[PDB]
Amino acid sequence: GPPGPPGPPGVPGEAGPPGPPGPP
Amino acid sequence: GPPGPPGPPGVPGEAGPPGPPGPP
Amino acid sequence: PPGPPGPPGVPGEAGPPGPPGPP
Amino acid sequence: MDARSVNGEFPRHVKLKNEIENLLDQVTQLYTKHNSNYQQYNAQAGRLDLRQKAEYLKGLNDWAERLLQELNGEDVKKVLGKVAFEKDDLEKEVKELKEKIDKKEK
Amino acid sequence: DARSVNGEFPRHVKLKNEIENLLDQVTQLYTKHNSNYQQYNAQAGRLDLRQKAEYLKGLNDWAERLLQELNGEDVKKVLGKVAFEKDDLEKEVKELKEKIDKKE
Repeated sequence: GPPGPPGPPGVPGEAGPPGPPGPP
Repeated sequence: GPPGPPGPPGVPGEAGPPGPPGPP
Repeated sequence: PPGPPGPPGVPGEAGPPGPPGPP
Repeated sequence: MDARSVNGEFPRHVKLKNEIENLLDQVTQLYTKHNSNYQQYNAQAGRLDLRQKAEYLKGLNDWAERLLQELNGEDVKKVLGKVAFEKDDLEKEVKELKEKIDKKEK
Repeated sequence: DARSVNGEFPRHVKLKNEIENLLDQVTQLYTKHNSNYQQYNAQAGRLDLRQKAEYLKGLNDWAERLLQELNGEDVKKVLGKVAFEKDDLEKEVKELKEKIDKKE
C-alpha cells in the first residue's frame, strides 16, 4: 500500500504584539 | 494510507499599527 | 502508512493598535 | 505492525523529531520577537514619560508571557487549578445530596 | 519606579530568562533524540525485529515523555481527566436532585 497524502496545513500563528503609542 | 498530521503553526503576526495621535 | 506532516500555517494577524500618543 | 516501520516505531521517531523541531521553531521565534520588541520600546522610550513607557513595555511583556504560557502549558496549569478547586467543592455537594438521597429512603 | 519602569524591565528579563531556558531544554532534547537514532542504527545489526521495536519504542517513549513536559501536553492530559471527573460529578448532582426532589 502506498503512503497516504500529506496532512493539512498547520494552524495560523498568534496575533503580533501591540503597536507603538504612535505620534504626539 | 491515512492522511499525515497537520503541519506546524505559522509564525506570529507583525506588531500592530501605531495608536491614535495624542491630544493637542 | 501515514502521509508526511503538512506545510506550515499562514502568519498570524497584526497585533492591536498601540495606546494614544503623548500630548 | 510491519518490519519496514519497526512495528510503527520508526515513523513514531520521525513524528517526535517533527514535534520537537516545531516547538524549537515556535520558542526561537518567540525569543527573537521578545528581543526585537525591546528595541522597538528603546526607540519609542525617548518621547514617552515613565507612565507611558510602563504602559507600552507592559503590553509587550503581556504579549510575550501569553505566548510563552501557551507553549510551556502554564496557561493550562492555571485553568487546571481553577477546575480542580471547582471539583473539590462539587465533591462536597455530592456527599451531602447522596446523604439526603439515603435519608430520603425513610 | 523609573529604573525598573514600574516593574516592567525586570519582568522583561524574567521572560527572556524563561524563554532562553526553554529553548536550551528543547535544543538538548532535539540533539539527544537524533543521537538516540544513531545508537539505534548501531545496535539494530545485533537485534531481531521484536528487540529492534522494544529498543526504538523506549527511545521514543523517552523523547515523548520529555517533550510533553516541555510543551505542556502532559498537563493537557491531566486537565482532561479532571474535567471529565468534574463533568461526571455534575451528571451525578443532576440525577440525585431528580431522584430526591421528585419521586421522594
